[PDB]
Amino acid sequence: ARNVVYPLYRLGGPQLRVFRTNFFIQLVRPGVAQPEDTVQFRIPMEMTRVDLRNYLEGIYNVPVAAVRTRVQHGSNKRRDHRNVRIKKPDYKVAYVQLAHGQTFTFPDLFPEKDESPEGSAADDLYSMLEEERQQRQSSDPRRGGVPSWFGL
Amino acid sequence: ADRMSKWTSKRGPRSFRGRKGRGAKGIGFLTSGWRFVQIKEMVPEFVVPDLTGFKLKPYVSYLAPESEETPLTAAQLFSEAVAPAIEKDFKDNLEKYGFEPTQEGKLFQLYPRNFLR
Amino acid sequence: IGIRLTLPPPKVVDRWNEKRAMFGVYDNIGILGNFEKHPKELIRGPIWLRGWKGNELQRCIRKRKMVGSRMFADDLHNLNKRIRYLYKHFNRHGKFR
Amino acid sequence: LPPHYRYGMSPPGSVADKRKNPPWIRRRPVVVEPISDEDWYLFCGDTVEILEGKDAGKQGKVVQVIRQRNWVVVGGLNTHYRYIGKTMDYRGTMIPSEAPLLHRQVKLVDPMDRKPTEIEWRFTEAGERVRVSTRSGRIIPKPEFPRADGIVPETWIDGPKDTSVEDALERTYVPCLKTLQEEVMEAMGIKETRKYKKVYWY
Amino acid sequence: GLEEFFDDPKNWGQEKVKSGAAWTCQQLRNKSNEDLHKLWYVLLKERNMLLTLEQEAKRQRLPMPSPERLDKVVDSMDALDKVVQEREDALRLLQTGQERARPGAWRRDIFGRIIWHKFKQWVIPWHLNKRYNRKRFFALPYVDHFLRLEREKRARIKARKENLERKKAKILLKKF
Amino acid sequence: ARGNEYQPSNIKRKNKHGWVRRLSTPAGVQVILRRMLKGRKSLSH
Amino acid sequence: FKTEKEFMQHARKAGLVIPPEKSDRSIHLACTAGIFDAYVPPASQVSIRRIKDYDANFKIKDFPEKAKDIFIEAHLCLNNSDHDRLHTLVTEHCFPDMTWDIKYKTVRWSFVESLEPSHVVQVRCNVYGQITVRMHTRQTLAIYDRFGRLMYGQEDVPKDVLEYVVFEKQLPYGSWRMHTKIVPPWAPPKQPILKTVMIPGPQLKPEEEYE
Amino acid sequence: LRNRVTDRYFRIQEVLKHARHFRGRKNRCYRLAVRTVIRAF
Amino acid sequence: VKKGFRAAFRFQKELERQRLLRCPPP
RNA sequence: CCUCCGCAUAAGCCUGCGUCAGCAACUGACAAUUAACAGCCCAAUAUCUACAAUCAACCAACAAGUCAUUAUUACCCUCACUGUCAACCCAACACAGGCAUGCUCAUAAGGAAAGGUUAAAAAAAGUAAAAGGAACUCGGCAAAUCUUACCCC
RNA sequence: GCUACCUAAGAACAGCUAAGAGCACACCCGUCUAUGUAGCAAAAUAGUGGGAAGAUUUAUAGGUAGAGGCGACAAACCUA
RNA sequence: GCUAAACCUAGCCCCAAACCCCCACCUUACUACCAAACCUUAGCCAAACCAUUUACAUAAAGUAUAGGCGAUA
Ligand SMILES: [Mg+2]
Ligand SMILES: [Mg+2]
Ligand SMILES: [Mg+2]
Ligand SMILES: [Mg+2]
Ligand SMILES: [Mg+2]
Ligand SMILES: [Mg+2]
Ligand SMILES: [Mg+2]
Ligand SMILES: [Mg+2]
Ligand SMILES: [Mg+2]
Ligand SMILES: [Mg+2]
Ligand SMILES: [Mg+2]
Ligand SMILES: [Mg+2]
Ligand SMILES: [Mg+2]
Ligand SMILES: [Mg+2]
Ligand SMILES: [Mg+2]
Ligand SMILES: [Mg+2]
Ligand SMILES: [Mg+2]
Ligand SMILES: [Mg+2]
Repeated sequence: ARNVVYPLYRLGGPQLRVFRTNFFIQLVRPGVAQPEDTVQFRIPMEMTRVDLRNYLEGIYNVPVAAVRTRVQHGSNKRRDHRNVRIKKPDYKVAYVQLAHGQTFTFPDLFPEKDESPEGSAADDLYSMLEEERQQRQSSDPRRGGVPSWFGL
Repeated sequence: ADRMSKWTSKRGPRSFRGRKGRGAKGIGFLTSGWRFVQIKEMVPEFVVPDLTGFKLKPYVSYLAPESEETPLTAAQLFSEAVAPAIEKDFKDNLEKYGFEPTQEGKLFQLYPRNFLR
Repeated sequence: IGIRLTLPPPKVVDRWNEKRAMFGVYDNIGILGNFEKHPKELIRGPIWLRGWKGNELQRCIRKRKMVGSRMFADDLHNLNKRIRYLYKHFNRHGKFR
Repeated sequence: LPPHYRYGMSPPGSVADKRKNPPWIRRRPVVVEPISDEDWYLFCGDTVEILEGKDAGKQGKVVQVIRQRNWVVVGGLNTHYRYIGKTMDYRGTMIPSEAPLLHRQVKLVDPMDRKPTEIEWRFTEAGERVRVSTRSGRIIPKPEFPRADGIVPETWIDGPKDTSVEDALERTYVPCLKTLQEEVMEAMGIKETRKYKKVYWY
Repeated sequence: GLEEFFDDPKNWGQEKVKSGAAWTCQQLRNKSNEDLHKLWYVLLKERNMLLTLEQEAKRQRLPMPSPERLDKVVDSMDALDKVVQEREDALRLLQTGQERARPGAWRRDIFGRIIWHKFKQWVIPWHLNKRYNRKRFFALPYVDHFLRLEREKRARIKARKENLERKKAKILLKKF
Repeated sequence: ARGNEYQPSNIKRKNKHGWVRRLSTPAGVQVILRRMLKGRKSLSH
Repeated sequence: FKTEKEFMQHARKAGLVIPPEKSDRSIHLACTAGIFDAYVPPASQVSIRRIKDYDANFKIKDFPEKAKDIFIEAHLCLNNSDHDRLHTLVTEHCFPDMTWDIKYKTVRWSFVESLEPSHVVQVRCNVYGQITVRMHTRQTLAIYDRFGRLMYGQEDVPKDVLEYVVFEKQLPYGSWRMHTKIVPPWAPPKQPILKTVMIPGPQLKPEEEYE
Repeated sequence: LRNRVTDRYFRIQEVLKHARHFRGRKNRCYRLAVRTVIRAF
Repeated sequence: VKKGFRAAFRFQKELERQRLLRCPPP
């Protein structure tokens, strides 16, 4: 857990136990080509390598074999109108490499093409934003700019 | 010459970038030859229950009724947990009612917090 | 071009306000109130010039003496510097002697 | 949102509001008269009547109440006309978009007399705080709006991740003098023969 | 399995996923400590699912399918964190009477201001702790001048805030 | 020739102007105390 | 941009994740996107009860005389551009289709007496009653420039127009207004304009040839 | 600034109306105009 | 904003003379 | 066609020419630097440590030197944390300057002096020159070629 | 953090002739000339020159502070 | 006719009243955890230099006194 004091361990004491795990986790699609067994997570800063092995095998029951962490530096090069730097936060990235020869491929969340077509009636409103865009009545150049409302 | 940026572990020379780490908690110690001995008991072990057959889902249905906020005060927790066990032994020491003065022999001490979360 | 283009919103002044219709009442509370109160006891303002008129040096001497024991720390230093300056101006500079 | 933000017809985090209120504008603040949080009497759904300007004397419902500027947006009334759908070559289509009305320019209407009436918040012996008109002592109920979200409380079917009412209200709490830590350790069944040696706190 | 980090594949790309209400604080106060312990690892497994979909929607340059249900589970995990902490502080008042879980004392650092110094866990006692004894918790006679100036600087900011508030109320009675 | 007087190093920057050397002496706590009274964002290096 | 697809494909590619947000207030329309059932000019008494169910005082016989005063007063407000008066006589499907092309030019439309009395042809029906009425009238036109020089139609000669003006009424405070004007495919062509027009062909890149 | 000048525009035009038929910047710039409008009088 | 009224009134009447020297009425 | 440079580490800086989008490296969204290398070490109490280095062998020294334990007690666990990007730093700048070490000593690495034209003057840098060879000048300064001799300090 | 000196513990110095030796790189310094003079540069570039196994050059950390420091005395240097 | 012009309310000043205010952080601050504070202010400036000296409710009173008996206090 995070933002708590840890109880101190003297030689020969009880086991440290977390009961309600404070910190989240999120697995990300890797931006570079990676092996078939390596799953990439986004770890909160105060969470060790061995705390992720016990997290995943304990909560999700996956065979973690090797964990490798690194700290990503968010850029402090972007400014307000006040010319003050805006720090994108640092985040710990961890590369969980699965055991028993297993293999993970990141799924296609958001399939790009849903059924077949573009758009009609998602929820009145978008009817006039289409049925006058096919009823446009583009200006005939033979008319030369005269308004076409009058039946004369 | 920079002043306003947060002094993180990425910033100093080699002897500076080792000593300061991020907010991770220590696990063991270093001995001679810079060899790290990991202590097993300092590693927090996730007490995870079994969720099989559990019937509480992460959202509550909108058909559920609403109520009034009563934060659990010390008087309410006394009146439910203790006060009937007082009355059954009053119509017939306080350490028989869960009251423990000293917590030196106790594992989950309440003051100061010996547990985590 | 320092002149405004639209004429400003009209200043409506109520001449029969509370503070205007009853202005001046009890300024003669001495001479037809059996002299129990002076009219200098009717003026409300700072403590060090409730009924007293002086120039700028005599005002800062009086402010330092009357209320200066409970003045703020860099308002007292701005006042001590002003009396130290107005002493040198009134006593050493000027045309007439 | 910064201080002296200027509220408008759009919600304060929309992309059409961030265009109008970018984070560097210092505009003049609108002076609104301070209505207390209990003194306000117009809600989303009330049958009101317009007094001043265009559509004076017409009665309609209330769609929005922007409370930070004492506004009431009556539906379909006090309208100007704007175009939406303006592309590079198409002109867009015409829509009667409505203007907001201050609460001084709008009076509540009895659901029986159909007249603009004044409102006093008379306490009643059954209902603790109900609007009561002045021309006659008719209670005007706090009406039904649509909802806050797309909830529609009457029509609700659960999914596989929403709990039922019977699981949400089953009182499993037997209150004792043990913590969540000491109650799980006896339900899970973990032993600890080790005792916590006393540390110094200073 | 890693499939728990995503929802059901029939929910993939539907851009509106229905969800119930968040757990209020009063509904959690009826459940036992074992059931809130088991509800916590239901909501945590859902919060890791929605934070996964949050980063994947940003990576796919798309909005959320439902960004309303992430803020419901965050609301249910602060209410569950508030119920278990309420039964924590209530039992603290019965067993030992203390108000805060961590010890501490009102101290006064070198800058003369009164801080609340939260205590740390150590192994040796304080009188022979070499690092702790370098931390001085007293103010010397040069600090009281800067204590006065900070008191009057706070007094000026307060008197500006009170005076401005009355000048706006005179504008309101003018304009109405 | 001149102008390059600043030859940066983080050990030496912390050892002259850091927070520890300010509070090491009584005349440098007043340096911090004038920063906090002025309202500076960074009171030391 | 050109379309709504090309905006979202560029807002995706630029990284502009714009959130589709929910609001309680909706756009409260008062018209339709055109005609309900498109009458084709060379039995619908259900739709006259569904009009009478909400209105409860309405005669189908009186309405062609009402239809003329809606039609004539709408077209006299083009001679002055009284846009606050068109908005009560003409729905917002018809108001951009009779005013956007005539901005920055003056029209001197004038009504002389009709040839045939108007008569209702069909009736159709958060519900919108809709009435088509046939008009065989006699009108003049004179459309000008910004500069005041005549560009369409002579001012004195009256012409013969055959019109089928679909009317509409929202069914609490709305009245009968012009909604659209049916132009059949067998209609004779309009009066030729006074100036000559050039029409360019394809604008050819040097690699593209004319076939 | 308790009372600063609000009518300085019309004092400039008292001089600059006499300089309208000059050459250069003497017909526009006030500092150059008064040394010639005086000298023209 | 220089406070006052008498100079803003005169300029309003020197604009109305220039509005008739730029556009004289019939 | 240039290279007296380049590539790493140290120090410094802190995302600063990766993807998508907007004279003829900026903004916005997204993504990456994965430890074995390097940092981060050491249970006490005593008690040990005269003979340099230099191919360490001959010799030859003075300035006299950079390198080591045992006794008994205690001790049985293990691989956590942090750095890891770039065209980069200090010089107000995309500044002919400043910048430690290891290798390559002309390159396998790294680069482009010319926006286009014209072929004036003056100016800068260079090459060639009849006959003469210091007549120039404060002075053989500069350039080109190499030497003699003597004083002052 | 430049610089004057010191301390700690480091590093560097090809080749050729035979020792605060000679020729000579890297390096350090700046004799003389020319360019530059709001410049590439708030002291530089190009050529030439002085030392380059030493009283040498140099990276790193520390120390001495203005009634003073430091100084192979130039009344130098101590953030242009 | 471009550049521009104009604007009024953000806020502030002076008084009166009332005596003000989870986690990590003295080691390289924002780092979970190991064998000691008190010591006259000076000088500009005035004295036309400068050297003793030179200000830091009302009324008595700028009085008594002080002072290169002088500036001044
Ligand atoms: Mg690492
Ligand atoms: Mg240096
Ligand atoms: Mg420079
Ligand atoms: Mg190459
Ligand atoms: Mg070039
Ligand atoms: Mg050129
Ligand atoms: Mg020439
Ligand atoms: Mg010759
Ligand atoms: Mg001669
Ligand atoms: Mg000669
Ligand atoms: Mg020469
Ligand atoms: Mg030598
Ligand atoms: Mg030599
Ligand atoms: Mg020297
Ligand atoms: Mg000398
Ligand atoms: Mg001399
Ligand atoms: Mg003097
Ligand atoms: Mg004088």
